[PDB]
Amino acid sequence: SVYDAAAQLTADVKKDLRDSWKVIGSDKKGNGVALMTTLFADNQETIGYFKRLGNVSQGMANDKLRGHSITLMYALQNFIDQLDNPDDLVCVVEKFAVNHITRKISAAEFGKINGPIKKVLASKNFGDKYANAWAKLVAVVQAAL
Amino acid sequence: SVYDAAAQLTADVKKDLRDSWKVIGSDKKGNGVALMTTLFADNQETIGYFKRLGNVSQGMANDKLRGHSITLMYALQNFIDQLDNPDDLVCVVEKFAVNHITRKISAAEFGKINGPIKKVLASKNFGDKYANAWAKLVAVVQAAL
Ligand code: HEM
Ligand code: HEM
Repeated sequence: SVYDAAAQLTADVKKDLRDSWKVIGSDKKGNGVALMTTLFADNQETIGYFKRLGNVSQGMANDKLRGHSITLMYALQNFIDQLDNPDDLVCVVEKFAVNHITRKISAAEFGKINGPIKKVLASKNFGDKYANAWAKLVAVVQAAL
Repeated sequence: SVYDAAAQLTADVKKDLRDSWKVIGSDKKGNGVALMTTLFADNQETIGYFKRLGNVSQGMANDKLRGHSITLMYALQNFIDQLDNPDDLVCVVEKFAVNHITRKISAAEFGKINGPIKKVLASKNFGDKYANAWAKLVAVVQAAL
């Protein structure tokens, strides 16, 4: 359940999320686009969900992809900002889940973002310990799907 | 169309938006809920689009309303962050409008948020000068609806 999953965000997981987000969230456009391109590269099967975006291979030059990527980074910002209060984090995660549920994105499909996060982190000198902290946060969202 | 409306965001307008946001955006949950409850109070007919939120009369105590209210504030954060780059502003505004168009929210209906914005700014002592600035940002969104 979402409440049980939120409980897995221990003190050090919260800290590692904050420390890494201080860097990653610094360049929402570049890292947001990097994330999406990585997902599309590593999991081509997911492109079908993004038909509205047009030619995703254009990367930064695709205005729709750019607008989506930037926006995705503000949902992450939201989640980091709610870490202090589990009640607030859970209501924001359930709110975020509505549209994803409507699109038929299952927990397993959503979990495909972990690879792309790990790669983006690694590109900023954040290793496994950080990739695992983020996988925990992503697991809160999966619990809601 | 959106580019033209973005052209009204002059340097003075942008400055007033950033200064007021510095205060309003510092309590996303408090101000986001005050926005929503003011909208419902002043334009009861807008509740029609929020059946999913349930008992909106509970205000902050309603988890779904709280969830939606905090999230709303990240859309404004996004917009404020893109003020210096019209190309990014426009792509984030068009991305934002997609679900609103789907919900059949017209520019006229979207404009009902202006009163609530003006009352929230005034509660923090931001006068007409500031409400006009905000009305110009809402107009960019209206141009995309
Ligand atoms: C870190 C994980 C993710 C975050 C933070 C995220 C965030 C967002 C946000 C903020 C929106 C815009 C509001 C909305 O319409 O719900 C959105 C839209 C969307 N999301 Fe997610 N997303 C993530 C992962 C995914 C994954 C893995 C998929 C599919 C496999 C997906 C599918 C979609 C689609 C198809 C849209 C609409 C795109 C458009 O047409 O503009 N998302 N996402
Ligand atoms: C400054 C103005 C506004 C901002 C920044 C804002 C922002 C947002 C955001 C970020 C979402 C979540 C993502 C999505 O589903 O699109 C959302 C959802 C929604 N918005 Fe807007 N919104 C604004 C005004 C309005 C107005 C005036 C209406 C209708 C009169 C409206 C109707 C909706 C509805 C019905 C939802 C989905 C609610 C739910 O079931 O969770 N929005 N809005």
